[PDB]
Amino acid sequence: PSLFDPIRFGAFTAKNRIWMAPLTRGRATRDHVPTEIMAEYYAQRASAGLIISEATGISQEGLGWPYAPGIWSDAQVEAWLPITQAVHDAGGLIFAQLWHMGRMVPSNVSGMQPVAPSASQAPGLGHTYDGKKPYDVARALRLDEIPRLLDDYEKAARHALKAGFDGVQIHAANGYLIDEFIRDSTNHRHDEYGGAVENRIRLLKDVTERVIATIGKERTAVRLSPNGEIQGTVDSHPEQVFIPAAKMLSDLDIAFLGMREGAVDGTFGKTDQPKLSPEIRKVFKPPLVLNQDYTFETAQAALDSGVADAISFGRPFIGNPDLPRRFFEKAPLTKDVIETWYTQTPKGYTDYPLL
Ligand SMILES: Cc1cc2nc3c(=O)[nH]c(=O)nc-3n(C[C@H](O)[C@H](O)[C@H](O)COP(=O)(O)O)c2cc1C
Ligand SMILES: NC(=O)c1cccnc1
Ligand SMILES: [K+]
Ligand code: NA
Repeated sequence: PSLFDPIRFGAFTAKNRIWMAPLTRGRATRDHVPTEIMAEYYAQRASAGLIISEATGISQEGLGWPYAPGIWSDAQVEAWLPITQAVHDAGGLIFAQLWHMGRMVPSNVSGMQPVAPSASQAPGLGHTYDGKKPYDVARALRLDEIPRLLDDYEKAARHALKAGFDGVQIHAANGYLIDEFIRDSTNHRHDEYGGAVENRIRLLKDVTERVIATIGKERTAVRLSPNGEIQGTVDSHPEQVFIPAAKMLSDLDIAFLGMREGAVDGTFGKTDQPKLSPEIRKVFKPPLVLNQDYTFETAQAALDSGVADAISFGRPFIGNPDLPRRFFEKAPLTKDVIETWYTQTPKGYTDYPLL
């Protein structure tokens, strides 16, 4: 397959195999309501086969990123309409990334204590509405709270359809809530959601089954990050836990699995925990979309091997609205301005020229 060849996935055909990775940009409101400028931003990049949205909070409890959007309220759904409309006018497809940040939710943002599989304090400093602050002490989510959490995911997934998204991708990477349950450095639970591999993927499983029951498998995607430590989340033997995860996901027949894979020389994830896509390819039958550090040449190499069906691009899409065109034209890629990744205005957001 050619990077430029269409791909069938779920209920859809993407126009190409050059996809937009989920990118948190912070151009929504303090109260996590999307804004008009986000529509232009996404429209510019509609040549992406699929745009995966920036991470979108499923509830205030799960949303701790300042000026990131949520999707739990009616006013949020309404504000998303112009964004999805724009994408579909430009002929493109967009999935919503559904986001529970777990232990990484700053109380300055959510207003409450963050929840996690297990009690702990995330290392580091979180972005807030008054500067960086260190993270709070999370509480271990009670077994009797999992029914609620699932309803939070259900509401969010239906709200995504109302907002005009083609479907959802469940954020289960990068050290946020689901990924904390999966990995043995963060999951120290004694009940049916911790200890054994099947217990550790149990939240992933039930949240996936609840989304599938709400909006159909053909609109339901998952993100994982099985290799390399991130935000104090790592597993001691990731092959033991992520391969069974990938097989459980494949049996549900989700629309695609996206994964960000760290590398020894990785620039958004550095690690010698090796990449598990080769082993995950063998158990995961639906489309497998690989990410992190791909060039045009390495992305097509991955397609040529069959290990990837598509590749998402992150920072390249930030400064290169029309990446696919720049690829085939052999046009230099504009470099993204790191300082403006997460500021609040149009500068370094919608002001990168197209070709
Ligand atoms: C500014 C920025 C924002 C990001 N936001 C998200 C996000 O909302 N959800 C997510 O899963 N990953 C996010 N990521 C990780 C990226 O999707 C991607 O995995 C990373 O950019 C590596 O891919 P690349 O080398 O193609 O850029 C983000 C990365 C960057 C640099
Ligand atoms: N999921 C992620 O890794 C991420 C990174 C930065 C901002 N938002 C989300
Ligand atoms: K941080
Ligand atoms: Na639309």
